[PDB]
Amino acid sequence: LVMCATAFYLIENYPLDVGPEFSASIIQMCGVMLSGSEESTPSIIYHCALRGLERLLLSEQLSRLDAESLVKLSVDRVNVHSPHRAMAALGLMLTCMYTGESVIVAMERVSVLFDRIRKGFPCEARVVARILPQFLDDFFPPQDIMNKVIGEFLSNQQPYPQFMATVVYKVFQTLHSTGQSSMVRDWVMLSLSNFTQRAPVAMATWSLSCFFVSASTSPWVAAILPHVISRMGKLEQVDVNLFCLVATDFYRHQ
Amino acid sequence: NVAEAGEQFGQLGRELRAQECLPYAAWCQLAVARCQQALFHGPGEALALTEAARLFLRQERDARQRLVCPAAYGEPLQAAASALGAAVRLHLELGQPAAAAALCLELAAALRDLGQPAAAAGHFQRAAQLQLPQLPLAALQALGEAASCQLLARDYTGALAVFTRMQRLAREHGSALGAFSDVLVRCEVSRVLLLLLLQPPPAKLLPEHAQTLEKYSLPEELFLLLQSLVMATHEKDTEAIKSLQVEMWPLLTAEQNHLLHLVLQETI
Repeated sequence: LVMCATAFYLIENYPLDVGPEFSASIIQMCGVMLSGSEESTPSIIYHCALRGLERLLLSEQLSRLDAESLVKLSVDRVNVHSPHRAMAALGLMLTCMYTGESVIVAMERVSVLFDRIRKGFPCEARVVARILPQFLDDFFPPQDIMNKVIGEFLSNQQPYPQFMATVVYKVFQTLHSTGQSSMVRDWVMLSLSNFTQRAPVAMATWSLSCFFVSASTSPWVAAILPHVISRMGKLEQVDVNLFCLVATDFYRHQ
Repeated sequence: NVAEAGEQFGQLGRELRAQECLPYAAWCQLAVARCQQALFHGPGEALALTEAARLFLRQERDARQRLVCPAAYGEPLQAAASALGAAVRLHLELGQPAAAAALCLELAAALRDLGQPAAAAGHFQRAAQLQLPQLPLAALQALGEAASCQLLARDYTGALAVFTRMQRLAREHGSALGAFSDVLVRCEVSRVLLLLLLQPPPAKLLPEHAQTLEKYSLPEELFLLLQSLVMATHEKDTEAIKSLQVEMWPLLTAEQNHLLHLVLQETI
């Protein structure tokens, strides 16, 4: 552990005093170790060589060919099973995109975040639902962000829409900027056609009430959503009356 | 000469333990082992390297247990696991992999004592694969001390990997006997308190995890209160879960009493 820590202190501060061939070969030795199994390289050796890799990228010293070697190793470790092992690998996918065909290659990185919701423990996927509201608003415009969310919200292989319910809420209220608040309205129309092909009858009506809340008026409809996503199943006579009130204020919102 | 050089270093190491220094009697034992590489003594060459392992782990019960020093920082903890690196490699060349795993269960009972419970998880799994061909009940007691490490190290997801490996051998070796009949009582009371703690999705829910949760939704006293606790967290019943810890506290041991505490908080 102590011997990989002084390799990182040479590449940042003192590049030229060692060879340019020596900088790119400390990157490769943390591929074999970080893509080892959960018992081949221990958890204490795992978490300490990986935190030093996102240090060197934020330093402006590495070359353009030396930086993209770190991009490939971080994709293959998000889909390992241990989430404490796989929570640290999600931090490396950000910084390469935060130091940097432009439209095309960014398609592959975004769909890696959506699968950790599907496969992955609920101690892991609390982290993934706080980022992805804020994450999509920065990179690529909201006409492209809107297609991947709902089609991966409505799917039968969604283990719980409960933590996926908080993702969709924070998107629309940043889309309630004055330029794009009317473009909020067009996406509400297409998703209603998808419900007519049915989920189970208790389950299908719950997902309708969470959507119109996030696209509604400001003062009081928006605060209902943690009361809605509290009861996910378990239909009630009190549950039937709540669906009627929400989607009619949207009829006078048009 | 070189035979007579080894007998001189043995008289020096014993007059120092009564003098009670012990990094230097610990340095006296590593001189006996460097001669027997010039000759070839074999299983007696590994006897000089593991009496130097007993003497660097006694310098650090006087630095982190008896004399708890904030300036103690593991120079005889780095010294303890390096004389045991040359010891395990020399049993395998002679071909006794059952003696190689006796020396690695001594290195990992110190790291649970010196407060390093994540690298203690570690070296317990190295000594089992050197025993699974040979002693499958000496190999299943090195994996029950590996589940007491990761719950100190708070590795609750890596703790599901080591509990399904204990139960897959007793259906190959035990079906249960005895010694293997008490290894299976500990592993179906503690894989049920983890799947409510962390409730896995159906992609990462294995076909072995699928079988045990249909049976609930081993002693007749404790088999009845575990079917009742998988129901409440699926009903989110705050009054049901509180009266069971009051009535399951004498039943479990305090390794299984730690996994029931972390469920009642993460549902309340």
